[PDB]
Parts: sequence; structure tokens; C-alpha cells
Amino acid sequence: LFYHWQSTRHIGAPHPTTSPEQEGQKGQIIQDTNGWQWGDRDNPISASTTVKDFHIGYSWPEWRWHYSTGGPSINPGSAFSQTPWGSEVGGTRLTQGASEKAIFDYNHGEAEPGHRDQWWQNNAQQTGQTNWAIKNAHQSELRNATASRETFWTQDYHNTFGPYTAVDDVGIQYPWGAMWGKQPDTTHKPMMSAHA
Amino acid sequence: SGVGHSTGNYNNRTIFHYHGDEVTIICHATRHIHLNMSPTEEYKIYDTNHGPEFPNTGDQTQQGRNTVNDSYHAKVETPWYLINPNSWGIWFNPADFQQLITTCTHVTIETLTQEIDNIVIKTVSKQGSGAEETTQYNNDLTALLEVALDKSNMLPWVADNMYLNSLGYIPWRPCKLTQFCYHTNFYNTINLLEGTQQNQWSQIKEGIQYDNLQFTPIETSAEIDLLRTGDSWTSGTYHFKCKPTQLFYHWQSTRHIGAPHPTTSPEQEGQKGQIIQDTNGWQWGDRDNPISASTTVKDFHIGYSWPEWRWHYSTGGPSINPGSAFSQTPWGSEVGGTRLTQGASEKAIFDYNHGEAEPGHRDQWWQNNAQQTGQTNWAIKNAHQSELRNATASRETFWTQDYHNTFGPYTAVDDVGIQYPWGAMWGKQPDTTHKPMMSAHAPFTCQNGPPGQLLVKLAPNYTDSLNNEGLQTNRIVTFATFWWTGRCTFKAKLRTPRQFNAYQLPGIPSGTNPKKFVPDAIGRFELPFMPGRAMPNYTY
Amino acid sequence: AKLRTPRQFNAYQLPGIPSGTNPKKFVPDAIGRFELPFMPGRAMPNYTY
Amino acid sequence: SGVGHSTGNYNNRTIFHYHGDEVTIICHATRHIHLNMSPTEEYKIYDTNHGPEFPNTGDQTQQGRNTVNDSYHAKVETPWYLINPNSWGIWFNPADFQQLITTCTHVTIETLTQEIDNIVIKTVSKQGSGAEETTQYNNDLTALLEVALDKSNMLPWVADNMYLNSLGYIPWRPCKLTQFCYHTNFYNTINLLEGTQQNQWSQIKEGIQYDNLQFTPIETSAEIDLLRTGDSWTSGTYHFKCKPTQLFYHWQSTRHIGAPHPTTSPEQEGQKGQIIQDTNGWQWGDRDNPISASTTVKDFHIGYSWPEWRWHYSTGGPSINPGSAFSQTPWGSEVGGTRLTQGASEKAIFDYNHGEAEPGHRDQWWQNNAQQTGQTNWAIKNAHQSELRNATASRETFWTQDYHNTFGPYTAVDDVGIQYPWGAMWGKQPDTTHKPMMSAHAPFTCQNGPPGQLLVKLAPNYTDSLNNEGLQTNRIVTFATFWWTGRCTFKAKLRTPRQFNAYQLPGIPSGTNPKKFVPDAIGRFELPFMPGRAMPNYTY
Amino acid sequence: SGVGHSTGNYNNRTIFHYHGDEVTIICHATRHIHLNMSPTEEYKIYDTNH
Repeated sequence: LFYHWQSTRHIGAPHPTTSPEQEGQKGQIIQDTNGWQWGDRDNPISASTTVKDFHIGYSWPEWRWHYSTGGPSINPGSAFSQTPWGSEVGGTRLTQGASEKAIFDYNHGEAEPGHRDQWWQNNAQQTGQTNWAIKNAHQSELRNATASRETFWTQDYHNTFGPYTAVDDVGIQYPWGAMWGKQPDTTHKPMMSAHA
Repeated sequence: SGVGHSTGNYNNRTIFHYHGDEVTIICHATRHIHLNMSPTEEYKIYDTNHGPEFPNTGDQTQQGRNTVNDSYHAKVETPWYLINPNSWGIWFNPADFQQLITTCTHVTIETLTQEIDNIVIKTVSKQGSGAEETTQYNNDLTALLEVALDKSNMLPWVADNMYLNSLGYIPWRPCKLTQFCYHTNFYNTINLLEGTQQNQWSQIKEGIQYDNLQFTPIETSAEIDLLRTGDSWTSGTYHFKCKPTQLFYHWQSTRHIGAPHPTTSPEQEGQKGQIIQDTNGWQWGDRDNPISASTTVKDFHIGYSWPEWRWHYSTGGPSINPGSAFSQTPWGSEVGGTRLTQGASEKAIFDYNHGEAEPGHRDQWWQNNAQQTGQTNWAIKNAHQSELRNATASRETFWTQDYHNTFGPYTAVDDVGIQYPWGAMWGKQPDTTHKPMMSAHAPFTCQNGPPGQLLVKLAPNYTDSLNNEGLQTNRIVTFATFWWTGRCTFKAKLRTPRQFNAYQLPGIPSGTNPKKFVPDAIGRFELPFMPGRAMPNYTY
Repeated sequence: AKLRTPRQFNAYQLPGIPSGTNPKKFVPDAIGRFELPFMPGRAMPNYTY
Repeated sequence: SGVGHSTGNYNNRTIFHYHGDEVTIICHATRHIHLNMSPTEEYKIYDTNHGPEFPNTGDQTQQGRNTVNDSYHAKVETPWYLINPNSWGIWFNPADFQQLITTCTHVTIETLTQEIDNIVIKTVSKQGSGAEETTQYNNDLTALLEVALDKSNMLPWVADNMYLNSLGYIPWRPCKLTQFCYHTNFYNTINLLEGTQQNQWSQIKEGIQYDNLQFTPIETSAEIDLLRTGDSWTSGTYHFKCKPTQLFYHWQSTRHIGAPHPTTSPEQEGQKGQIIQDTNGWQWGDRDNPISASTTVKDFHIGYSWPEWRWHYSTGGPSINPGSAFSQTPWGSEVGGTRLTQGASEKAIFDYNHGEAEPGHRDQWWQNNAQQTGQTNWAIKNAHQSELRNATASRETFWTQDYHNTFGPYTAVDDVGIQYPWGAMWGKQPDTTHKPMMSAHAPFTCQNGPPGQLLVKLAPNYTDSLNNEGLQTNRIVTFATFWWTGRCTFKAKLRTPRQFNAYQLPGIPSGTNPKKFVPDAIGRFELPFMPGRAMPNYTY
Repeated sequence: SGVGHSTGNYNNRTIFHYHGDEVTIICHATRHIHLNMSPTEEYKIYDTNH
């Protein structure tokens, strides 16, 4: 019944820093520390390159149109919120993270009889699980120096779901959410359900 | 016994007992902690600089390449200190660990206990003109040490060994604590696509989010024990439940597992067995001829390609999303150049206290990790072709560059395994609907809650005038030293030889000079790295 | 369901009606027509790790 | 255990247990008190100035309007200090209180216990020329702390939270005690009618009355416990007997309670239901037509008009005689102007120690209290007419201005309810033939005697020469710090939803910025006000 | 009871019970359905517009 605000950056030991004496001031990052790092980096020691034993959320192509027998259809992504980015209700209204919209009749809680209304759950409270694939990058070698113009790519659009990732279901939804759902009989059942 | 009676005792040893089928390891560790008076007595919440190499706003040279470094965050700073034995180097003597990876296939943790005694608290009194001032250290028979341990894990974790901040690895040196502080939500989100050319970067959101911010003091979470000198403290036995981690490395790939492709044995030496033209076997696709060992069917695959190095720009991001743990030694990579960082490769910076020889100097390692092969999938070297048929693919329909995630239901992979001395031992499991399947850096992930964190603070002693002014010189300067004796018991099943010829037994890294691992004239020495994962074995 | 206990010092933001919505639309009207509110939820923050 | 053994322990938490029909709340609190040497060791009795704004005699400008401020009194000053946990902020964490007013309809107190350990007493020795003097704090292993608690309540009360003088609301800060002193009779009586124009003022009687004066030392009233360092102390469990206080606010008035006047429902929206001309019902007076909902009979009335603000000039007077607790928000009153103070409206000044952000700064609140409506009777808005008949009253026989007390056998009213953090918890009941029916500021009024007061004094340490001279520098400067751990258990029956649509749940005040209630970069933060009385409910 | 006797009953409520460590929620719901005669009595299989 609770939402997670933490990301891979919010989980861990914070990078050691020097506390501010006056307010307001910002604690300066300590130059010389000792800690694990990914790759060959020794200096600078960063909180981005620091090792962590799991990752939160995963990038996904969106919106995937699967052309199947009977297709096309949408293949869902993560449930994360776009409010950390520039998205707001009333514009620009980014639909990126898996975002459900509920059309409902007067019988289902619309005021006007014989009229239609919608909702579009954002869902604004899930942050830190937010991975929006257009904003991402990969570089060939991880070293003290920053990457060259070549060997640094940003555009894809690739599935980062893996054995390390940890993610959240959309959770229950009221009034219009489903309660239970059927489990398909296949050799590999889904690990977690999208809407149910 | 309060004064003049010693409560604690010194035991630092590890002992093995073989039942003939399985080993029981009981390792004791005891350290002398030097605890100092807290800088401020009040909790704080503040925001930080981005980092040393992060660009000043408006620097478009290097585009968004240099933005990866922050290292920006926001946290709540408690006036507490965290003594955590999460490193391997705490519990295992280098030679006592060498016997573990030699004689055992895999190991679990069972219990952990901790005891804090015996406390000594002193105060600093400086009397003199100043030019020739004389400090005098005299102990407070009545003064408090506050010991807070949360068995219910109400606090954020922040006990991971990373940013080493852990007890030293050398039993006779003193240890310094690190201050307990944890994160509060913030948005670092960085847009590196802004521009007409898409190259330029900017940061849209920064700063703390105070609406939903959670603030947990130590006082409300856990019950605190106030200890004077004659007092002792104990955490009670804590039982892990965790899966065993393998002590052996896998050399097999999808090519090394299976039935070898039938061939004609060589009559003379040296000669190579020729591949038999006409055989019968399963194949992928439409291939009948040639029957190959590359296209032959197999019911699982080993390792997976991954984009590297992935920079996830998240809330608080960027951050790295890890890949497989494989070694680059099958490719052209060597220490001393060209030193390919490709497979997930960890580098350990460590202080003199953590096994560097020079005092106040920094040293690094960079585990390769050279012994994991056959799990090696390096995405720049890979290809896919549209149709699999007898004829080789056309120039079109054959692609090589991506960079795509091949993790799937078929793949089988290995965790990095334990690491010595600097590796973490256990880790906390995040509560999400989908837990991670395997942990990157931590061998053990507690099924139930992790062992409670042990916080310690030196209770304040106030001068006669509390408020003055202005809060200037309110407390008398004070420090404490106490002894910490833990023990954790392990359980491991012992290895038996599966081969004819002699193994290469574990030990010191190959090129290193053995004199650096034994004390020096000044008395400074360094501990060796054991992988390990020091033995080969068969996957399939 | 197992009940929640406060894990923090300062006061939570408790669940309720969506922020911008006008409360009169969730209670019956002169004609008697009203709308039910959306609750997420997932209405409370917590610690993942 | 006397020296080097810690007697006490730190617990600060509150825990709930739901039995399915009722909640049991057990809240622990523990604080670190800094106690200082008493200014003088001897009791004193003296008379005081009137006040800052009180006129010098013979100032007839403003007439008797400015005489209200004194603030004049006479008292006996004991050399003792009073640690009283009478505030709500002591026991309840802001979030732990938010769960009380959310899930519970009303609450009682059951028990209270208190414990004082563990004592640390030091002395200040200043050695040096003076230009460069060096203080040295060294503890007295043999020195006394005097703990006096009167279970029989022989002393005057003076434990009311007003003039806050109470333990801090933040567990990790130190607390300072306030000195115990109480009133002795005096006559302040002020005549503001003296003159030919009746406007001028003068004071007829002033000063202490020594004939019947009562002087009660602490030594004769209660038994005193002398505690050295290794000693501990406990007050034993004290059981209240009190009535539950409602956690919900009433929106109904005499107009909102009843059967609504029959009307014709509107066909279209929006439209207003028209009042039905011909109905049958009871009415006051001789009215037949028009039948109104104002003149309709009802068997009780809600709220009462009161003269405000009444200044009672008494012996020792002036003083305010309170009115009803109602809110002015139905009228034009808003925070930020015009800010009508009419209904009984309390304003809380509080120190940094009590939840102000800035050290050594003052802040205020002024509870409105905006949520109590329908009890609102504001006497300037009211009228009475001689005869109640079909026709409206004549110009004569219809009056509007008074200003009269409408409290009577029919009226039904509400206490202010609990207040957080700064509200008092319990209060003493005066012994008179007619006890008050309901208390103004205190939620709980002990049926039997109130919980005994706990006084503490640091016993004097004398220099070798006691009498010299002249009484100059007789005692050695000394201070002490000890820990105080109370717990009080509560009992509350939990709320269940009585409505269809969603409630507005309690929380932070509406306009306030949430960053001020969580610690700052310096570490200074403020606690929020909860009314409460945070939920609506039906009176009738 | 077949005719002139009411078999069912109306309960629409939800009630909570706290055991001090865990909540037990029992929610009743009752609705009045208006059912109409089926358009055709026979099963059908057909294909649709895009």
C-alpha cells in the first residue's frame, strides 16, 4: 500500500561530504575517499560509478507495438512516474512511463448521465523507479577520463531488465482497478502482473 | 566490577572443525575502537555540491559526457557512528582464508554476535598560557556511552561496505568510526539531449523534495543503552538465512558444454583431429550442411550480452547498471595494457587502515576478474543474421554492432562471488514486488531482515553554562575507547579432487612480490587479494 | 491486512482526494449525480532499502 | 553499581495496541536535564513591579484602559526546581500524535510513572591569573541531589503548563529547569471609576497581607530523597481518574440540528428548494404564520453569548473570565486580517527549546480555533424582542447591543479540547463547594488529587569557612546532569467511518511550508500544530 | 416461501477488526440487477471490422 521514492542513487551510503557550517550552504564533496568503484576509475571517486549490489527499475522501449497473430498490441514497460521530469497535468503531460487511462460511464461514477469521463493515472508518486530510455547512455570503457565523442552513445531504446533489477507493480487502483486476475498456463508464468 | 574490574576479554582467532563431510568455521574478531565527541549534537539535513569534475552550468565542451560524475545527493546527518563488520577482511586472517578457498566448495553464514566492552572515557583539560600549554587526560568515572541497535530495521540500511568505512583488517591497530547518515529524496534529473544538435546538456530539476521527506531520528527507532565504564553490552546471537556461495570458477562456455563434434583422432603428434564431414545431429534453423558446432542446438545458454557501460539517468541519477562478471583475458586484455574494463570490473580504493602500506596513502586494485571465462559475452563482439540457412548470410541481413540485452529465460550466469579482504559479506534485500534474482557485489542476501545496525555515540557532557551564548564552547572535549568482540559462525562443505592431474592451488597474486605482504622495517604491510572462486570446476 | 505504524518523526501527508479537484463534485448534487475520487494507492511513502 | 555502573536506560518511543474495539497507547519519554546550583539556599517572600505597560500613578491618559496589564503579584520563592511533563509535546512525536487524532474518537489517561537516574555532579575550579584563566570540571563522587515529591499535595499547584516552563519537545536536546515558587495573598484592587467623570483610575489597596499569610517550605511538606551518583529514584505508578476528551469537532448549531423545514426539491440544477408555505409544527410564542425554522421549538440550545473580553477586577485582579471556544471563521475573520479575536482564542509564545527554529528567539501561534462552528455565539451579533408574534417587532421593543450571559440549563457547549504540542495535559481541580463543570485550557481534570509534583535541588557544598563574612563565596560552584524517564499509558476507542465520501485527514496547517517542520542545514526545526479535534462529527 | 416470502436480505457495509497486529476486513456488497431477454437464443461466431 506504499510508494517507493528511492532510486539506485537514493539507496546506499551517501558519498562522504563536509557538513555546512552556515545556512544556507551546500556540503562539499570530499576529494579523497576510499571505496569500491565500477571499472578502472580511481579518481574521481563518484557516487554515480560506485558499486551497488542491485539496480532499481529498467529501461524499456516505449511504446512497443507487438505485431502478433491478431496483433498489433502494446508490450508494457515500468510503472514509474514522469513528474521528476518536466511532466505535469495540464501540459506537457508525458505519457512515457506505463500510464493507464480509465474511461467510465455514469454508472461507474461519472456525474452526467450518458456521458464519458477519463482519468489517466500518472502515476505521479512512483519515483526512483523512473527509467526513461530516451534519457540514458552507454560508453565503451569506464576510466578516469571522460569518454571520447566516439564510444559514447545515448539514443537506444534497449531493455535493461536483468537479474539485478528490482521493480514494483502498479499496485491497486480505486475505484476502477481490477482486483484479481487469472494466471496463464505456460511453462514460464509472468513474474509480476501489470494491471491486476 | 564497575571500576577496576575488566568486563571484556580478547579473542581473535578462527577455528575449523571437519565432520568428514562438512566444515564448521567459527571466527572471532576483536578490535579497539577510538570514539570521539560528536561534532554537533543535533540532526541536520542539507544538499551537496555535484562533484569535482562535474561541469559548471553552461559548459558545452565534452557535451554530456562529463555529467556522469555527480556524485550529487542530499542527506540527513545524524550525530552517530556505525561500527559494521561487513567486510571479509575483518573475520579472516589471510592464511586462514586461504584454507577456506582451498578445501571448500561453497560456504554459508549461520550466526553473528557482537559485544561492546570495556569502555574508557576521558576528557581533555588544557591548562597553560598557550605558548607552552599542557594537556592533561583524566578519565570521567561517571560518563555515558550510548549504544543503539535496531533489530527491527526501522532505519535505512547504509551499512554496505562500499565507501569502505569499515573496521580495519589488522587486529592490533586502532579503528576509527564513520558517521551515520542516510539519503532523503531529491531530483538530480539531467537532460543531455537539449539542443538543435541534441548534443548539449542541462539539468531540469535539482534540490530536496520536502513534501514527502522522511526524517527518522535514532532515538525514536531503537532503544538506546546508556553504558558507564564498568558496563558491558551484547547484541545476542543473530541467525542468518542465506544461500551458499560457490568457491570455484567456471571455465566453460556454451561451446565448452555438450557433446564435442565428432572428429577423427590424430595418429601422429602434433596433429589436429579433422572434423567429420557427414554426421547426424540437431541444428538450429534450416541448416543441414554444413553441420557445425556453432549452430548445434543446446538447451541453455551461458552468459548474456549487455550494454556497457550503461548510464541510467534517474531521479538522483546518473548511475551504472551492471553487466555480467566475466573476464576479458580471453580477449587481448592484460594487466599493464591494454586493460579492457569491459566485463563488470570493480576497483577497490583503500586506506592504510584497510591494508595499504604507506600511512595516509591510497592504493587500488581493479579485480579483473581474470578467472571467469566462458561466461564472457562482450556485446561489441556479436552478430545476428536474418535467416539461418546452409549458405552464409548476404552483406545485408547480417548485423554486428548492437549492444543489446540477451538476458532471457535460457541464460545461466554467475555472481561475482566473494572477494577478499575488501568485499562485503552480506547485503539487504530491497522490498519490491520483484526482488533481484542475484546480487552484484554481495555474496549473501538475507532472506529475512539483515543483521541490525549497531550505532554508538558519546553522550554529551555540558559545562556549567549551557546556553551561553550563542552556543560557544558548551561541552567539555571528550573521547572514548572501547573494545568490540564479534564472532560469526560459517558452514561449508569440503572439496574433494574431481581430476587426475594436480590443481593450481590458491595463493598470492601472480606477479606480486611476497615481501610486501609481510611486515616491513617500519612495520607496514599489505594484505593479498584472494578471488575466490580460486578453483576451477565443471558447470555442466 | 497488517496495520501500519509510523516509521518517521515528522507528520505524514495522509491520503485523500486528488489535489486540484473541487470537493463538491464527490458529494451528491442537486440532481443527485456525483463522482467517486481516485485513490492511488500506494498513498504512503516508505523506504525500499 | 554506585560508581562505574549505569542505573538508568534510554527509551523514547510510543506504541499502540488495538484490541479491535479500543486502543491502548503506551508512550515513553526520556530527557537529559542540566541542573544548576541554586542562586540562594534560603526561602524568600517579596512583592513585584506591576508590569511594563502599567501606568505610573497619576497617568489619566487612556483612563483605566491600560491598567489591565498588571501582572502585579507577590510570591514565596523556594530554592527548588520543578520538572513537570504536563505538555502534550513531551509524550507525542508529531507523527505519532497524527495517528492518534486520525484513528481515535476520544482518549483517556490511565497511569504515569517517573524515574530519575543517572546522576552526574561536577564542580567548577578556575585556576589561573585571570587574563588566561583555565576552568576545570571535575566530578564529586560524594555529592547529593535532593528529590522531593509530594504525593499528598500539601503544596500549591503551580505545575500548570502556562508560562511554558516545561520539558522540551525534542528528545535529543538538553532541558533547563524552572524555579518553584508560588503565590501568597495580596490585594491589587484597582478602582477605575474614581472621578467626577467616572473615567479616572486609582489603586486603593496594594501589598502583601502578612496576617493570614501561609508559608510552606518543601522540607516540612514532603519526604526528601538524597541521591549520590550511583543512586536511582522512582515515583511509582500514579493512576489518573478522568473523563475522555473528544478528538472530533462539531460543525452543528441549533440551526443545523433538527428536522429541516419541509421544502420542495429542485427539479433542475442549479436551483434552490422553495420553502413550503403551509406546514404544521411547534413554534415559540404566538406565531402561527409564518412558520419559520428560526422560531421553531428545540429542546436544547448550543453555545452561549458571553461578555468579551471580561476584565474581572478581583483581589489581585484584573483578570480575564473566559467565554466559549467557538471559531470566528463563519464571520469575516481570516488569518492575515481581519483576525477577529472574539471567541476564546489562545496564543502560545514558545522558546527555541519548545519548537522554535531560531535559537534565543520567540514565536507565536494564536489558535483560532477555526474548526469549531455552530457553537459560535458572538454577543455583539444578537437581539431580543419583547413579544414574539406573527408581525415583526416595532422599532421600540427590539434591542440588539447587549452583551449578556446566555448560559443556562438548556445550553450545550464544548471544551477547547486537547492542543499540540503546547497544550497542558491534566489540571488540578480546586476544592470549592461548586467545582467547575468543564475546564477551559486543560483536557483532563483529575477527580482525585493531581499527580504529585516532583521537585529537585542540588544540595549545597560548602567551603571550609561557612560564615565568612558576610556570606561571600560560601559554596563551591556546582552543577549536575541527570536523566528523566517517564511513561504514561492512555486508552482510546478507535474511530470508524460514519460517512460515504472521503474525509479530510488531519495534518500540517494549511498554508505552512513543509520544510520548516523537518530539520534545517543548521539543524533547527519547528513542530506543527494539530488541533485536535481534527475530525468532523455529528452532535445530534 | 416460493411466493410472498422474501429469501434474500440487503447488507452493504464493510467492517474492520484489529487484532493489534493485523487487520481483518469484511466487506459486504449487494446490488439490484436488471436482466433483460437475450437478443437471440443461439450461439454465434463472426468476424469484425478493424
